[PDB]
Amino acid sequence: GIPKLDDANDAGGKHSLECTLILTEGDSAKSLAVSGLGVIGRDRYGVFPLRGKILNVREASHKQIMENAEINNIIKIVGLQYKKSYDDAESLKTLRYGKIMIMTDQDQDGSHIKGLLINFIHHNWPSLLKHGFLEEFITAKEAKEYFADMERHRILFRYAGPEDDAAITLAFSKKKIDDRKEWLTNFMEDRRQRRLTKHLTYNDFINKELILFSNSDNERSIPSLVDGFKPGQRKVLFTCFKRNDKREVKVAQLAGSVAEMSAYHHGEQALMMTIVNLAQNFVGSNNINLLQPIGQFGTRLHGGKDAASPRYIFTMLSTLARLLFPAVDDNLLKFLYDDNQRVEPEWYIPIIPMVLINGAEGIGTGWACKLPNYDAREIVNNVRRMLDGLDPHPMLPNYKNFKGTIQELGQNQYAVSGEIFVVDRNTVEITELPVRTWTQVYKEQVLEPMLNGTDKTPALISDYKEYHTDTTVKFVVKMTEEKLAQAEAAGLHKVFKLQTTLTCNSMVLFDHMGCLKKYETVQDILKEFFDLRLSYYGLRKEWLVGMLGAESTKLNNQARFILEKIQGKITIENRSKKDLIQMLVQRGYESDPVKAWKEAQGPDFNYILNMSLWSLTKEKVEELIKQRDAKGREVNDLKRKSPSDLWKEDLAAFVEELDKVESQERED
Amino acid sequence: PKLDDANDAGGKHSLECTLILTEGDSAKSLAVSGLGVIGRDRYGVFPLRGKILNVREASHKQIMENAEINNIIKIVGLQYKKSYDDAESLKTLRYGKIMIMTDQDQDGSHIKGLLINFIHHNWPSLLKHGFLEEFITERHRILFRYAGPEDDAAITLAFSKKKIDDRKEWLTNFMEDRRQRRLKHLTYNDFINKELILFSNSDNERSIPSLVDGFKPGQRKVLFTCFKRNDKREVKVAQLAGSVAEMSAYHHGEQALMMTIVNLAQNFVGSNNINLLQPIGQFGTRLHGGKDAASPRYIFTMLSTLARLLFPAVDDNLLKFLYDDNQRVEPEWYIPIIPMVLINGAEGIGTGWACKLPNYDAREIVNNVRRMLDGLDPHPMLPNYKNFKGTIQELGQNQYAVSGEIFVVDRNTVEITELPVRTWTQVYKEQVLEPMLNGTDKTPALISDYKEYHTDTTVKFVVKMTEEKLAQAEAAGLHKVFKLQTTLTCNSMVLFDHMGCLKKYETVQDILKEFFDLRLSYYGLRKEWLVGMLGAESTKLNNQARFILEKIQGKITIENRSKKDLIQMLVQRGYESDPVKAWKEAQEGPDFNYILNMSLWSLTKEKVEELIKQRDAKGREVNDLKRKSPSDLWKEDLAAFVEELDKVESQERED
DNA sequence: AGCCGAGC
DNA sequence: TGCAGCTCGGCT
DNA sequence: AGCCGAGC
DNA sequence: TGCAGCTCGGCT
Ligand SMILES: COc1cc(NS(C)(=O)=O)ccc1Nc1c2ccccc2nc2ccccc12
Ligand SMILES: COc1cc(NS(C)(=O)=O)ccc1Nc1c2ccccc2nc2ccccc12
Ligand SMILES: [Mg+2]
Ligand SMILES: [Mg+2]
Ligand SMILES: [Mg+2]
Ligand SMILES: [Mg+2]
Ligand SMILES: [Mg+2]
Ligand SMILES: [Mg+2]
Repeated sequence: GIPKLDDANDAGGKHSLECTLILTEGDSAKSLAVSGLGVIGRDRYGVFPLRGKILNVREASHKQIMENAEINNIIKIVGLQYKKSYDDAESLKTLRYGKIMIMTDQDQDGSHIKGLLINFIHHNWPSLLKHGFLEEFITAKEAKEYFADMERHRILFRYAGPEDDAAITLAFSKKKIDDRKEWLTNFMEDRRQRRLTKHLTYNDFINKELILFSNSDNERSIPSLVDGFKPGQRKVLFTCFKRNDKREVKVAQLAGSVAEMSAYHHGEQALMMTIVNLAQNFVGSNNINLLQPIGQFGTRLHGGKDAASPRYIFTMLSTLARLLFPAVDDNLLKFLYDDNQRVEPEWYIPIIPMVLINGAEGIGTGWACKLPNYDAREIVNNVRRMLDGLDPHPMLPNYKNFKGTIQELGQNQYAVSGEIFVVDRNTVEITELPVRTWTQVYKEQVLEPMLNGTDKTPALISDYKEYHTDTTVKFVVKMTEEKLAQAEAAGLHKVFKLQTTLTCNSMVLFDHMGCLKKYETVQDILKEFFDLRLSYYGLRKEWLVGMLGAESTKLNNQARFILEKIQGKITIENRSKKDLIQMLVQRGYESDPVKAWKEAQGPDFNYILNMSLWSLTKEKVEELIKQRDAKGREVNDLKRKSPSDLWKEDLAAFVEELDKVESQERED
Repeated sequence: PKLDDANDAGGKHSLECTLILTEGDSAKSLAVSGLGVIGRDRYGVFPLRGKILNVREASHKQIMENAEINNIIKIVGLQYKKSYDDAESLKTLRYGKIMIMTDQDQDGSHIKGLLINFIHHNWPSLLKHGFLEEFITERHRILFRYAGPEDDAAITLAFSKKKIDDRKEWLTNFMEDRRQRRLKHLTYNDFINKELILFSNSDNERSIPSLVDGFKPGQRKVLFTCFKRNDKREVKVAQLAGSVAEMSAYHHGEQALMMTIVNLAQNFVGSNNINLLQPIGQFGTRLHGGKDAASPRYIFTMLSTLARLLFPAVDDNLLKFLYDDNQRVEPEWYIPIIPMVLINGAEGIGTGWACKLPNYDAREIVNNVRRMLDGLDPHPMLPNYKNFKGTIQELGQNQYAVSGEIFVVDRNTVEITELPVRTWTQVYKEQVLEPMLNGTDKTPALISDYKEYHTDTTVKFVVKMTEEKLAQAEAAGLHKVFKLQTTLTCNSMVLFDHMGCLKKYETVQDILKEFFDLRLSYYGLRKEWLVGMLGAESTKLNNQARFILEKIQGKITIENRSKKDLIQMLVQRGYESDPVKAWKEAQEGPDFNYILNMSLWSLTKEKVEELIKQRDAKGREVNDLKRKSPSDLWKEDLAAFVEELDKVESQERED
């Protein structure tokens, strides 16, 4: 079921240079293109669908170029020849089509695909672009009307000088990473400032269109310092909070639900894989998985590649999630809008830097991000130290349930070791692989070549048996004692490849202001998170004091009303809204306190009059007095606490449950 | 599909080895996993990704090209025609046993049967040695045992094309024995008659629609979800499928929902006479009979305005909603105001029975329902397809001729302006006009040229011919020559009746009459329910009006009195315990909350006046309703539906 | 020989 | 019920 | 010569 | 982003 060409009738014959090959984004668009052309259109227009991102040929290997489906189909269809230059009219007589018309989604990923296509032709046949060989096109009845007016939707790329060569090269050469950081830096800065046509050159296309994809790539791929999330991830968590599921949801159904509630504009299978990623809890994945892995979500045996299909596995929130992201704090977040639907916030504000717990990592354009896992209790403890004006201890990466060793070689430089021990003089036991070394891989890339030997080396070991579980590693290895002697004389950890380095010189993240920023040490990250989170505890307090104050005023008025009613001092019986409103005002009743507070962020006495008739009864009077006083005491107790104290209460509540859950995990 | 061959497979311990066939990759994954380290020596795992070929009467070419069959043959080293009677013969096999490991559900069992069918047909001897076993979900290993000729009959009964009438009797008996009831080794015979029959039956339940609403359970779940969701904006189909799956506890692949949803939204000539979902996007055309629908991820839908008009919301109160795992789901059926099983032409393929019904005109059905409300006999009906421009005429009992349109323009030219229903434009072009133009290896060219002037929803061919050929064509009969006549035969109108029983209907009038009697009494039930409910509301309002009035005239006080004292006081003064709660109770101390929950606003002048007005309006509302007959209520509905039908259908002709 | 459609 | 290769940067 | 993951 | 072949009964 590979992609299928619908070849123009006149292709490869007398009228080849008059034929256009339409390259579309996916097969639906191919079907619609074909029906919009109709029978008369099929003469000079072919259609072939590209099913996703294609090879960057500029510095790909010869193998990749030879073996690539899309690249090679384009060549056969068009009749291109490597190394041929198309300078003359004469040279063009060997082509089956005279131009390619790119027809992709009018979105950023669409633009990326135009780029890769441009990159392709530019790298191999620049002499073609001089002839103007590339064009773009920017319900089946709607597709027919579009095509009858083809010329009005048809843009022609023009080559206009070396500035085009440089633009294309800037965007796609592996040698141009630093130029792209500069390019995008100028873009990003230029954009925060502003906050305060038949022909299209390649230069303009790169700098006015493709750059939008490049910036979007960064926005979806590089996590926020604040909550450790990428936008898709944040959309999943937002949906899960809103749904509040108390039994397991199938992952595919959760995916679709996230897509609806959060206005997710991409393929739901990306959402699915993301969900699987958030739930994983095997060694080297998440230190705290926010979703529960209910079913086969992958094991350390294959690094999670052995997860079952999203249609057959289930998940729900961890009991730790709302402890980490307290509900009350949602009141302080800037929620985003998409199509005037309210969606996920700009960022959540967790009580500890989640960006460090689960080890953010993404690859963008210009930058990429990698951070290892850090230990949660160790981070809780440093937040506590900072809350008391003490210095934070330095911190080593730490991966939950990892039995091995992480040693600091230098700044952002670590050696990571598994565990091997000598049992007898014929036997070693391997009980830990280094973090991110998966069991099957180690077995086939290390133990097998040791058993069988290679052409380069003779067999070092004699036998090995496996006694693993789903979550632990046990290899028993037999060796002649002469052989054991040598391996032991060399490094055991060395000979058996149980040492890997870990290097973190690209801790790139979006700061709370949404600016892309490079962090030298996790200390910087912790400090920047800390000032912000402390500040937001100030806000939570301001918000609560205001709110609870209004609720107290509200209750004072309500209680006063009831009491005066039963005492005969007011009557409302058979009196006009007009007379009642003014009567309340003159008796000094406050307009709705909670509404007036919410606004500040005629007089309204509905809060009083909407009360039920039960309110006047004996028990309901006593109860309202108790509520009024309770609420008064609530406001005051809270005015006395500091933001630090609030933070500490959260920390204590989180840790308590982290103990239960993790203790539970070690027995389940 | 990847095999994981057993380490000792094909060698000398071949017969000690066991090939585990699974239903799906995740299953093979879990099986390869759970085999442990030592399991790799003696056990192979190979996944089947779904229903396999029924080889018992398949063509030679089918058997020869089938991926699953031939993979299993290679892996086990089976050889056609080779008898495996003795010890010697068994040496060639690379495995000694096949262990079938399917889902523990009906479809699972069906795959088991297809596998049994396959081995039994080609190598019956192999089963006499006990070749096959299963893993139900070491004490999970069940062995299939051949115990005599009654096992050959049981397998043949389930899988032979020659045994449709026997399956009919088979399933009939099962259905009766279950209806009356509603008050380790394993022989093949017992497998077929105790396990496989469960699939056969629920295959019918999911494939053959109900008479009452013309839905199958999957369709019905879609509708249920759509009503609950109540969308005002379009929804992506793929997302709607998942939403349906979740809200109605659907236990199958969501891609099937997606196609079902698409099938319900289609409105091209030949599909639905009234599409209940809207086709927002490319959902298919008459050009390709819908096979040109785009992907479910890129098309959208929402309810048609006619949906709640055909399935009035108030009627939901009379339905029997089912339960799946503590969760309340769709009803056993909806009760529409006209028989939808006839409008949209229900059709489905089961085991033993199938169902085919053609479409009937909606207005003609409304008129017939009107005649019946008057005690007249319904006019006979003919199949009728919205926007079909041809002719459908009776040839006999449940047999019809369906004709397209062709006419001679001049002595060289004919126009074809309509194709028989269900003849798709592209197919007609490739399979008729092209051969007629180019000739074939067999037939000669008939025409000299043709040109197309189709719109998206109509058909227009202009054909050129020499005078000689045209005359010959007229002689033979134009409709016959250009294949513009189809017959339609309807001797398989099988449906589930309102009571759950599978039934054959000889005439559409019988379906109509049955549906009518049922819908009429549900209007009886709707009236009863409305009178009781509006009634209780009126009592409620009276009491509230009475309290508010007594309070205002100081004849009662609640101020500072205890809850015990208040309730007693209300009882003494003859106030009623919650009337609406009492009536909902009778649908199978004193509650006065409906009074004391009223707000203090209730005591103010304008609110006193307003409550008085509402009380009187409710009394009149009860009376206006008691004055209407079940029959009058039905007629109101039909009038409203028809008004909207005209509006909708007129806007389509304009768009 | 293949279409119709709800399942794998 | 499953599966079909790439992009982009850092680093190994 | 390939892994990490959010996209097509 | 797509695509891979079958069951089952009644007809054409
Ligand atoms: C037996 O069923 C299948 C076998 C294979 N194997 S192979 C070697 O041909 O590739 C592959 C797929 C299936 N089953 C299929 C489906 C199963 C579940 C849900 C949808 C399916 N859609 C299919 C579409 C075409 C072909 C097989 C499908
Ligand atoms: C260029 O992208 C694709 C090309 C093909 N063509 S071919 C001849 O190899 O079969 C096929 C698929 C793709 N794109 C893919 C995806 C696109 C969107 C969403 C998920 C995709 N998953 C893929 C998985 C494997 C291979 C290609 C995929
Ligand atoms: Mg797109
Ligand atoms: Mg992770
Ligand atoms: Mg199943
Ligand atoms: Mg239909
Ligand atoms: Mg690379
Ligand atoms: Mg058949």
